[PDB]
Amino acid sequence: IAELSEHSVNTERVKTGDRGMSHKEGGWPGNVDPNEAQETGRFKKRIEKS
Amino acid sequence: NADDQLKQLSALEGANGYVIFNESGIPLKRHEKSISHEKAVHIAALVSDLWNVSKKVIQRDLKTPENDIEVIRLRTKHSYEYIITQSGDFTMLAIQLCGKAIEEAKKAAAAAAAAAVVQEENKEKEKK
Repeated sequence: IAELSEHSVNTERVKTGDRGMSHKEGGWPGNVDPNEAQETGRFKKRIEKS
Repeated sequence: NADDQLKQLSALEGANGYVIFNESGIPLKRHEKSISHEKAVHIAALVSDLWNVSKKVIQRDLKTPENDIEVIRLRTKHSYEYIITQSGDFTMLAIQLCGKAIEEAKKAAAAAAAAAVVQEENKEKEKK
């Protein structure tokens, strides 16, 4: 009887990351913040400056 | 100066509200009677999808070279009317009503005023 060695090999499982986001807010520039009133107010004033 | 145009739009008979949209889709200015920002965010997304689809469709779907839509007017149920005019990179939505609708609105306003007067009278009675 030949000597027996046990090795366990498992196929790599692709990683699964759970992330939750809300798109309810309307499209805005990345620098500006939709939730903050100050960021939106300053941006609107800049557009009307034509 | 810019503020006066919003006052002028309200002055025109049959006009409920005015909404202005930037190329990005941000609503510059909206009427106070209509919901501000929440309605503007919801109205700007719908008009951009409609205006962009219609502008794209006229040039390719109708097979007409150099043809661009200037004004789109959607007449729905009751008094709703939503004329859309695009100037430079800004496109706005105007909501106007018919004569009957305007009369109904006036009647509603009168009723509200009467209710307010009644409330004031009740308060005076309570004070007495």
